[PDB]
Amino acid sequence: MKKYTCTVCGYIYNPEDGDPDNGVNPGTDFKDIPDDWVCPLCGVGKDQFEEVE
Repeated sequence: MKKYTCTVCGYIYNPEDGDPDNGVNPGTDFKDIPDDWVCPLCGVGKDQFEEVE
């Protein structure tokens, strides 16, 4: 699974770690994160994230 980066602040979503404190379990692909989730550091929405190739 690919990492995604917040293009506003630089936070990296790593699917191996998830974001469990906000209900995103380890192993969750970015696309499957509920679409009301926001960056845990700066608070912007999923639409400001981009796939890390």
